[PDB]
Amino acid sequence: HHWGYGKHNGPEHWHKDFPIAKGERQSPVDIDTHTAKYDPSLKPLSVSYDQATSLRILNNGHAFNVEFDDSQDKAVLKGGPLDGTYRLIQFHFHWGSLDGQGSEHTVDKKKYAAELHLVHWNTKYGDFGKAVQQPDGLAVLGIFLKVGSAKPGLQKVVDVLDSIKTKGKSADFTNFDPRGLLPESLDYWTYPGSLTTPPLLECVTWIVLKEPISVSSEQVLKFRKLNFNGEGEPEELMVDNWRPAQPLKNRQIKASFK
Ligand SMILES: COC(=O)c1ccc(SCc2ccccc2)c(S(N)(=O)=O)c1
Ligand SMILES: [Zn+2]
Repeated sequence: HHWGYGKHNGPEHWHKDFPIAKGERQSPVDIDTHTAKYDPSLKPLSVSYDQATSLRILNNGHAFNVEFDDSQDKAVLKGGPLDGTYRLIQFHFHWGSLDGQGSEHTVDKKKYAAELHLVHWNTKYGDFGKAVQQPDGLAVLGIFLKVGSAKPGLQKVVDVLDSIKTKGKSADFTNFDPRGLLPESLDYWTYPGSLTTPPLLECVTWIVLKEPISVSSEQVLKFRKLNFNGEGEPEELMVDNWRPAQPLKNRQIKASFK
């Protein structure tokens, strides 16, 4: 009886195994755009993905991870609200059963069709496992997806999904360039929070871009053909793998823009 997003093991149950679920800096949150404070001290975000080396794509049972070689300083996030240098380890998405839901963060209560998370760890902690034990261990860049025109830079991901339909399947996935998933503007909101799946560790500086990217109805439909179940089990479509907004508590969301 492990955690998931099904009818009996979903987000409202997670606190029983992971009491940090009811903690002081949980994610995601609703971003109240009127209450977010412009912070002129924030720097432009620096996203340096020119030498990113993707390796593999994995159906992890909850979403799919596109994994990067993070054994050298290649693909890094810095600047913005961050001190030092964070290295890209993987990206994944969260999405809905319908276009009107699927994002984890919300903007003035608006839910997007999906949300991309590029996960990076702080190089001062040496590796990902040590970084997640620290309050400034991770930086996750969050990008909203809306349904409209296709994103040509997403198609290589969508095309490989039929090869990893079920939990625990992986496929080689080299030479994928995550710069093709970025919107034009790097204006962002930022706040201190958590992983959004167990173990829900409070180790993330969230950086959520204001401008969504557009993907086509066909691209998102292919996400919804994935399965939460293993091969040779009855089909459980991989949809609605998003955690809802959590209480903001004693936190301020800062904006990089006025
Ligand atoms: C459906 O979502 C996922 O499948 C998923 C998978 C990994 C991660 S971050 C890496 C990680 C490693 C080990 C344990 C937890 C998280 C996240 S998130 N939203 O917290 O960034 C979400
Ligand atoms: Zn995520």
